[PDB]
Amino acid sequence: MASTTRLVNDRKQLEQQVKDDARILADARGLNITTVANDSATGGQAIRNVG
Amino acid sequence: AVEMYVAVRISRFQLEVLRDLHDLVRSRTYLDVSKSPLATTPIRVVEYVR
Repeated sequence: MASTTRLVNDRKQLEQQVKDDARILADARGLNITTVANDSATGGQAIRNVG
Repeated sequence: AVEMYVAVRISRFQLEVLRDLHDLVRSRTYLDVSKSPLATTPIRVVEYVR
């Protein structure tokens, strides 16, 4: 029942903080979008009206 | 001079005469594929979606 009973919570706060400020200073590169094509068709059996 | 004493002839004959060049145009109908195109790949049920 002293300050030794808060290390895990302090470490959790540290994890969150370091992730946050490491993301903040990151420089972002604008990726080029490729692979855009109509290759998502659907199949099936023909109905082929009889008569 | 090339036929004979007895001649063969025709009683009636039909032809069309026109007085103005404008009368030489007529009309026909079409389908206008631009707005009502011909169909392909008839209606089918869905199966093998990929």
